[PDB]
Amino acid sequence: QSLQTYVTQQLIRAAEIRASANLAATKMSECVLGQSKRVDFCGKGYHLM
Amino acid sequence: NSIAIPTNFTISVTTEILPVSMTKTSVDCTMYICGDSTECSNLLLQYGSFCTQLNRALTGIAVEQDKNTQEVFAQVKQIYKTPPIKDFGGFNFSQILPDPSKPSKRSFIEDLLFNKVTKFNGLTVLPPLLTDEMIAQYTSALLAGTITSGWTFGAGAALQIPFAMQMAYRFNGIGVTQNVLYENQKLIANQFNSAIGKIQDSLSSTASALGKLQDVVNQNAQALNTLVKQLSSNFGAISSVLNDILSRLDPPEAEVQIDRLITGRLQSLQTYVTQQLIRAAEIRASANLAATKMSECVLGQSKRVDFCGKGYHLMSFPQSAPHGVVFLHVTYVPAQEKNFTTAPAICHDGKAHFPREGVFVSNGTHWFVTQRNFYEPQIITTDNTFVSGNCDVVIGIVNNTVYDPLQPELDS
Amino acid sequence: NSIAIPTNFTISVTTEILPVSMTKTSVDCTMYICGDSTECSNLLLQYGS
Amino acid sequence: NGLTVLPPLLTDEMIAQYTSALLAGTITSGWTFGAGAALQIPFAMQMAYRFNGIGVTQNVLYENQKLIANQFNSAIGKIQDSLSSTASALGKLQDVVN
Amino acid sequence: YQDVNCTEVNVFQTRAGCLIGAEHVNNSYECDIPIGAGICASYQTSQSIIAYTMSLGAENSVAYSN
Ligand SMILES: *[C@@H]1O[C@H](CO)[C@@H](O[C@@H]2O[C@H](CO)[C@@H](O)[C@H](O)[C@H]2NC(C)=O)[C@H](O)[C@H]1NC(C)=O
Ligand SMILES: *[C@@H]1O[C@H](CO)[C@@H](O[C@@H]2O[C@H](CO)[C@@H](O)[C@H](O)[C@H]2NC(C)=O)[C@H](O)[C@H]1NC(C)=O
Ligand SMILES: *[C@@H]1O[C@H](CO)[C@@H](O[C@@H]2O[C@H](CO)[C@@H](O)[C@H](O)[C@H]2NC(C)=O)[C@H](O)[C@H]1NC(C)=O
Ligand SMILES: *[C@@H]1O[C@H](CO)[C@@H](O)[C@H](O)[C@H]1NC(C)=O
Repeated sequence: QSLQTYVTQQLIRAAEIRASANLAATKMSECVLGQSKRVDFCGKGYHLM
Repeated sequence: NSIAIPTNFTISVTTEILPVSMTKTSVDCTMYICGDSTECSNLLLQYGSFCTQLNRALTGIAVEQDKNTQEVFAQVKQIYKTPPIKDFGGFNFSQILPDPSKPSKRSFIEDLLFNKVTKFNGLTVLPPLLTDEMIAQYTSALLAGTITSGWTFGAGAALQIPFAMQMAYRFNGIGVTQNVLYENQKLIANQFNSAIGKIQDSLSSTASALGKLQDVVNQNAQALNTLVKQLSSNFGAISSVLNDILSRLDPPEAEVQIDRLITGRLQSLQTYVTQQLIRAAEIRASANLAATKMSECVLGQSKRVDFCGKGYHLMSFPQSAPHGVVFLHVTYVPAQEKNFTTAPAICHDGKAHFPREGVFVSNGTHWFVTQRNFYEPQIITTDNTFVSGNCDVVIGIVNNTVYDPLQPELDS
Repeated sequence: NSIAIPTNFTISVTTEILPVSMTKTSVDCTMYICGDSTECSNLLLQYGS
Repeated sequence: NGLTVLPPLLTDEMIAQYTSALLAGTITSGWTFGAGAALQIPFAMQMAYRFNGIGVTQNVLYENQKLIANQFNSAIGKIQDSLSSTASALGKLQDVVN
Repeated sequence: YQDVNCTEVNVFQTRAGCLIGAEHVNNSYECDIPIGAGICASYQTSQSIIAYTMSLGAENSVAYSN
């Protein structure tokens, strides 16, 4: 029961990191490989690079 | 002072595959734990709502699976259909449009997708609300809309537009002047038609192409097989078979052996349900992404980089798949390039001239102004450039001449 | 009848920090639940998968 | 006690080749290495392109090019002062590790 | 009655199981109560519970020309 508790916490924590990896991958694709028209996506200001 | 400007392009089509739904399983927690046993059921009741709250959790998953499907595909208020005459400017869509000769009006490509992706313990499977036929009708409507009305059907009414003109807008949207499309319309249509044929060859031969959907099926199958196999475990009891305990022991002793099985089997369901809830969240996130793409990829045109495939997005077409959606993303990719000498500005009479659009380039002897995404050199004129400031400010400014179209009209 | 037009700019570099992965832990559960014990391992097998 | 920590497939030296590739692409070629093969463009012409992206007329770059270069260089300087002084800036990554 | 043929039990046959006490309607209307495999049910005409194959939307040929 104490191992299932760890693994369940890690599965939910891995979904929390996976949604952050997909947000980092999206910011890599739109901010680094591009220039974003999305407001406040790349911090305060009009995004340059 | 060197810029590479593409002189040619290729239209490529890529396939992006996303899960939308998962099998709507349903488990009868009482039948699973205490199948056809009154003695066991009465003991199970001592655990209160532990049984029925699992039935609730699985129901919640089953319901959102229809929500996921509906949000991804039912984005069109009407069912649009293409005309009997396929006059789409040379663009052949016959492999993505529905085939009238089939028992289910799916496209050739959709059939390929469906042909690649593949008890009595209280475990049952509920059907989806939207059948494969209904999904096919939605992708057909979205596709017919995309082809005959561009993005207007997304915003409001489907407004007919010649396909070639629709593509002209799609080109302007990526920074390529519309004359490029018309001048190269035959090339573009041929590249498109060839790209689709390549999609079929890939899908028909590469089983791994649909791994994202096959994996969902496999994970759910594994979860159920694991759950069923747990019924064979003793969990400390004299036997995994409930009837063998009851047929051998009097209640004062049978109840002890049964409690051992109930704890193990109840724990087994809780493990299963928890995994299904977590997995369902993953599918939901994928479905949300798919729905986002449908709106911002199929119904519109994406300015978001690599959101709708690598390259400059033009248009996309949805295709259905088992428990998912497949997008064919049509993109513009620069194909061939040349090395040009460049400059940020040109001096004329001491005035600094900058391009309104495009860049200044030099072939080694003459300066031209041309679009960044395609080489199409033009004479530098006052109608191509604008003036701001003078030659003493801009770093790297070069000397040339700027033609004034008015001069010869007044000169003659 | 009044518009404010900014006469200058200030180029700002803002750090955004994102998790992208987490520690790839893995646990031999049969060692954690029963460590070097045959008697315990045989009992743990009664719990199936 | 049966616990282990598996290594990442990408070593922190390979991650640093990928961020250097993304970055040497970004600097020499702008967005074009995301669309196709990298197309070189001078950095004073790449920022002039990004100024048109925010709707600022690109001569606002060239007429201010030293001021803009100096504000970029000075703003990168503040990043070192922040990250050197203030260990709590990394709060998300240290939270995940904790 | 999910996954039961109507021989193991007004009656309407569905891929989702055996519906009882819902009046099958040949028309199609927008989903109200979802029964599964397309069928959706509502309380409509004198009133009764009907069951029907769902409308996906108003069908429309876009007047496309070259
Ligand atoms: C742009 O590239 C295409 C090929 O992708 C060129 O079209 C080919 O031209 C050769 C002759 O040189 C033919 O043998 C091929 O069959 C053509 N292919 C297709 C698909 O038409 C096109 O001419 C190039 N355009 C420019 C301006 O260079
Ligand atoms: C679109 O492409 C298909 C091929 O995928 C064309 O259909 C073929 O037509 C030839 C005759 O020219 C037949 O011999 C083939 O057997 C047909 N194949 C299939 C799969 O139907 C179709 O004619 C093209 N349409 C347009 C408008 O160009
Ligand atoms: C671009 O053309 C201008 C003239 O239109 C050049 O200006 C000359 O600069 C030299 C060096 O200071 C002076 O000695 C000449 O008297 C200037 N000429 C005139 C007419 O004023 C300028 O140097 C040229 N730039 C380049 C890069 O060729
Ligand atoms: C541009 O010049 C470089 C010089 O290193 C050369 O390698 C490259 O192939 C040239 N590009 C074209 C398109 O000729």
